[PDB]
Order: sequence, then structure tokens, then C-alpha cells
Amino acid sequence: VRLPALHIAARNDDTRTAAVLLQNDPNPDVLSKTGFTPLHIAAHYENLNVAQLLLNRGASVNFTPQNGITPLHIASRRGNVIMVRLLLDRGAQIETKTKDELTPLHCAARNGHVRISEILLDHGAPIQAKTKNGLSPIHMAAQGDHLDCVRLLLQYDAEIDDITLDHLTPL
Amino acid sequence: KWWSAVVEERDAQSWTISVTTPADAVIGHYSLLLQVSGRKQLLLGQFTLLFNPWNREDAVFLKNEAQRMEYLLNQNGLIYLGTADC
Ligand SMILES: CCCCCCCC(=O)OC[C@H](COP(=O)(O)O[C@@H]1[C@H](O)[C@H](O)[C@@H](OP(=O)(O)O)[C@H](OP(=O)(O)O)[C@H]1O)OC(=O)CCCCCCC
Repeated sequence: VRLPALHIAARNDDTRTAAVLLQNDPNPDVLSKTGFTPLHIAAHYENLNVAQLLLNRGASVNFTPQNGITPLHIASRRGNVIMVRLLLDRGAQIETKTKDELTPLHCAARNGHVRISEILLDHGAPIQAKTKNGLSPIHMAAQGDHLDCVRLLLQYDAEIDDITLDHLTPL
Repeated sequence: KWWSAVVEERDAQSWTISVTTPADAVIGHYSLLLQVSGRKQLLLGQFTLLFNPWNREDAVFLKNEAQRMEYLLNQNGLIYLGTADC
């Protein structure tokens, strides 16, 4: 019922313990009971040093658990601008969807992270991507009262009258 | 986790010492003093201690590096004035 030691090291940003563990066990993609790699934990807590160590030891930057939550998804949802940058330089896929068809842009716009949304858009994220209910990122920005996120998405030519499956516009 | 010092590197004529401070230390101007058994106190120098938003155990810890940059390291701010609609 305790996490694997590499997950604990990733949570605490302990690069010495992580280095010892990876010297002993060379697998950086060890799975917890939920199926999250230590890179997921590092992206959640924005532990840059252990994330760089894991990626240098071969951690899958595009690891997809059963629920489809990549580390880029977690970094975009949490507002980790530096982690989003680092994952993008190491090859994080920009269009990957979760079980409910959420892109990292969806997670960024739902939580109103303007800088992350602009970074993802500048890397080619689909601004018109839809979830299972037909929600575009502008719908998630409007739902969270994220005025600047709505403004930025409109500046990037998001459809102002896009409808969901219930024919709901952002208005 | 408290005040501590340890020699990380040394040669015949020098010691490379790593000094730590507690995450709940009193801030302000400090003096570092060396006491060598059977000698008088020697002033090593002065340093100033501040709050640490980068340390997880500090009371002012910030989760995000971008937020740390924006709210502590950026000297170029914007004061919003005017009316609500302008
Ligand atoms: C009869 C008694 C014994 C005599 C023979 C004693 C023979 C003997 O043991 O010599 C070596 C020994 C070394 O002692 P050392 O200098 O390392 O120790 C310092 C000395 O005790 C100071 O008096 C202390 O000052 P204070 O109290 O803190 O203000 C100082 O405190 P702190 O630095 O730790 O804070 C001490 O570190 O004593 C001598 O000092 C030599 C001349 C001593 C005098 C020689 C004889 C008069």
C-alpha cells in the first residue's frame, strides 16, 4: 500500500535516491497501483531535476496509462509551465487524448493557464479539438470563468459559436 | 534541516564548506563567526538571510516555478487603473 521507491523519490525531488534506485533498478517507468510512472509524479509536483534524471534514464515522455493521462496532461492541468516546456522539448505529443478525449490544451484551458495554453498553441495543439461531450477548449475556459484564457483562445481564432453535443455555445 | 556545516571538498590550504540554515530561521542581517579551540572569535563575513519560496518546508513555498518568477523575481509589474469597463 506504499508507493514504489522511485515514485517517492520523484515526489521529493530527491535526485540522489533516484540515482541510486536507477543504478540498482534500471527501469524509470515503474508502475504504481494506479499505473502512473514517476514522471507523472514529477510533472504533478514540477520536480524538474528528478524529471530530467528520469528522462535521461529512458523514461517514456509519452507514457499512456489506461486512463490516457500523459505527463503533459498533468503538467498542463497543474499549471507547470517549466515542466510543460521540458516535456515538449523531450518529445511530448501535443494531440494525445484521455479516456474522455481531453487534450493537454483542454486541461490548460479548463484551469485557466494562459501561458501554458499559448505554449501548446504555438506547438500546434488543435484549438478545435473536442471531448466526448463536444466541448472545445473555449467551452472549458468559459466554464471556469477564465477571462484571459477565453481572450487568448479567441485571439488564436477559436470558433466563438462552437456547439457541444447539447448545442451549447460558450455564451 | 537546522544550522549545519560540512566540508564537501578540501586541499592542504582550503576547505570548501556547505552551510545550511533552518527553513524557519529569523531573517535579516547575519554575521558568520569562526571559533577555533583555544582561540578568540573570528568574523568570517556578513550575509543576509531571506524567505525562500523555493523551499518546500518554508512558509512562503510556491508550487510553480513560473509563479515564483512572476511574484518574486520580476521587477517589471503592471498596476491596473481606470474603470471596470476601461
Ligand atoms: C596547574 C594547571 C595546569 C598547568 C599546565 C597546563 C598544561 C596544558 O594543558 O597546556 C595546554 C593547554 C591548552 O589549552 P587551550 O589553549 O587549548 O585551551 C583554551 C584555554 O583553556 C583558555 O583559557 C580558554 O579560555 P576561556 O576560559 O574560554 O576564556 C579557551 O576557551 P575556548 O577556546 O574553549 O572557548 C580554551 O580553549 O593549556 C594552555 O592553554 C597552555 C598554557 C596553559 C598555562 C600553562 C601553565 C600556567
